[PDB]
Amino acid sequence: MLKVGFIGWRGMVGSVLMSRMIESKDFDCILPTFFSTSQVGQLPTGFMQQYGALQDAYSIDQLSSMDILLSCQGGEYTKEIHHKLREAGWQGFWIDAASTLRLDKDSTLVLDPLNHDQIINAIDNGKKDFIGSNCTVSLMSLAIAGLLKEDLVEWVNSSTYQAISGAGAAAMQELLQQTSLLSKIDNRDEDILIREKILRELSKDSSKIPQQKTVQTLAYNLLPWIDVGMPSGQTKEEYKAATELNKILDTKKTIPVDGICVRVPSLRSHSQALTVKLRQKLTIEEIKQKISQGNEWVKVIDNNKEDTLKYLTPQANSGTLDIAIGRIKSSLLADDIFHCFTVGDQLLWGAAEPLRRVLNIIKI
Amino acid sequence: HMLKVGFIGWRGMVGSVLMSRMIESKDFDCILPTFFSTSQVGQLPTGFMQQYGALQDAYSIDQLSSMDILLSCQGGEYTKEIHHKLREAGWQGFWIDAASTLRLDKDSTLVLDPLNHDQIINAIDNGKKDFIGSNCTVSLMSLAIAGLLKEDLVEWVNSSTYQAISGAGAAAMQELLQQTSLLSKIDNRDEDILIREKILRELSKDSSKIPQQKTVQTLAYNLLPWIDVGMPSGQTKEEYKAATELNKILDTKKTIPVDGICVRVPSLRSHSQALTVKLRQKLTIEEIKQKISQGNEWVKVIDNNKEDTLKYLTPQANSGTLDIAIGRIKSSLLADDIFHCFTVGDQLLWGAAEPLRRVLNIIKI
Ligand code: NA
Repeated sequence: MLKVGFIGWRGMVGSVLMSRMIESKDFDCILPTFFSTSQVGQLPTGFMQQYGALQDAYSIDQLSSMDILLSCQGGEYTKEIHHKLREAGWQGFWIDAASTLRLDKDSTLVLDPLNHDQIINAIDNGKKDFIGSNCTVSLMSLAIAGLLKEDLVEWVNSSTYQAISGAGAAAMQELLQQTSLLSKIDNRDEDILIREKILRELSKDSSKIPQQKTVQTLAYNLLPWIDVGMPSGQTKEEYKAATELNKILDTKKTIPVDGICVRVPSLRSHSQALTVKLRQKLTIEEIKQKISQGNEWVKVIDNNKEDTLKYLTPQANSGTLDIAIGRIKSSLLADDIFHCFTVGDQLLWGAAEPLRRVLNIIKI
Repeated sequence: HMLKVGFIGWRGMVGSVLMSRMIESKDFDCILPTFFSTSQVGQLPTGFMQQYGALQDAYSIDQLSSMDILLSCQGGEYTKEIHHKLREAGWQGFWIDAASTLRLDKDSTLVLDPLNHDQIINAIDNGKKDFIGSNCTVSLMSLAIAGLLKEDLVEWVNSSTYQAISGAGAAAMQELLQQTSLLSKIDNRDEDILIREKILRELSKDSSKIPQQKTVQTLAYNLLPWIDVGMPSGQTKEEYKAATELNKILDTKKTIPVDGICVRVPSLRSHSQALTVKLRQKLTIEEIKQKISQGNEWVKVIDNNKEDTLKYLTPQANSGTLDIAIGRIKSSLLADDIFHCFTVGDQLLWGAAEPLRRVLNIIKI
């Protein structure tokens, strides 16, 4: 019976993964072991308790005995531990959320509705590192999967409207708190433009409104920089997109992906405006048809107001496995370009779900 | 002897921002203002308007007729009621308007004078009397990449907007502030983070707890990728406005397509825009910044690094100002001739009030 170890389970991706596993009976045929850095040797509270004591995340001996380890811990942890394990002779499967290993020749990026047949080929060829892609790539590729499978996409501009969850649980707490504080200081009786001014000036004071995590106040704001600077002009968040998509599809012919990644005051759903150039001209009805058949999670939202405002939003989509996609229209830019807008949940299809699903492929 | 100028719309947001911009610029100096209203007529308004006398009636066709120039921030319902009655009643004065009603008539001239000043003058000169402010997205975009448009270097533009609630009016903004207030009250710090998100999320959907008629759905912790009326092309009216207005402002021989999506976000007064621009010629990224940086005095380039981007290329930074901030200027993987950038500017000023104020000045001269 497979000994599977879990690192990262305490955080958001990790809880969402746990919850998705409980719901799917994914613990049934494995011997879980739960790793930690805090109450080690202690019995955790919750269901995890039935698997016994928490072992040490940094103990290399304990990690070594697992057949499969699954980390939502982060890149600082993967950089600091993964190499020690291979250096120390461990030949088990490393399933990881962090971006560190994404691009190594030994790694396979996992998004099984697009590259199942490749995950299998990798496991089969004695490959052992299976890494979740960046949330933007996962969520996009799933939305237009029915075009990508037919190799109909020449390139993709994406402009993202990214939620705070991708940044972790303290960033979200911060966002909620910024918004709380500003809501207190805001006075209904004051003139509307003066209120806006008052919030605006308050939002800038780092000693009143905590902004160390979001660097600046995110509430009533936008932040058009995610991650680290690249010499090309992109953030790291943005450069990911093209290379990962092509690694997932294992393209003969590179499909360029570009645009800008913007943090907005949403909580767990990433949204994206896509401008997609096709390899051939297609009617708009052919495009919807194909999109609608990409997988079972794609959820087409018809291009009208009532349905767009009700279903093509973070409000509507958060918590769910739906890849909503709408505003599907032809473009004035060129006869072969179309536009659409999509929304999906960062924590699930964006982080946790692909990991859970590849685990299942590895264990059976 | 002096120009008699009447003001409709002055109580609302665009209108206050206009008043403020006029005080600051001494734009009342050489005109006889008259302030029109639809409620407290005959009343002495409070504030500086006091010095120009009593409020006249917005709907009185006689009183309006005596003004040499009328300037409306009132709206399209009002322009619809009243503008035709004035022309029907013989009045040949200048109608400067914010509303979109008249934007595309052959008789109308769209105003954005850092780009089409020469044309405003030609229009006034040719006995044209209707001067209309363009949609905020067009005004703000065109100004940001003005230095490329003047050289006719732009083949097309994809814009994805992140539009603030102010463009929807003062009650919509109040609504947004209030949604956020109420949700903040129910939110509990001690509860588990994913449960809090859930609680807000479910509360946001109850129209009897969280008012959402003005924004149709809750905008707080949300976004709304539909602005305005459905078009048969697939666009919203907000989105179709872009291409036709830009081409009217530039009076192009060759249409420059503008497309993308317009999205409402929980900002208050600054519209942001991610632009993907295809050029007619390949240009280095330094040539592109250079040109952009010389489009006009308001264009403010923000160097493509984190500290500066987060501090200056944002609604927080930009709201209240005349700066057209533009940054994240980079070359693109899509094509050797495409570049990307992100811009931010204030909806109420360059987006609404400022162009109007400035064309008034061209007419009074
Ligand atoms: Na600068």
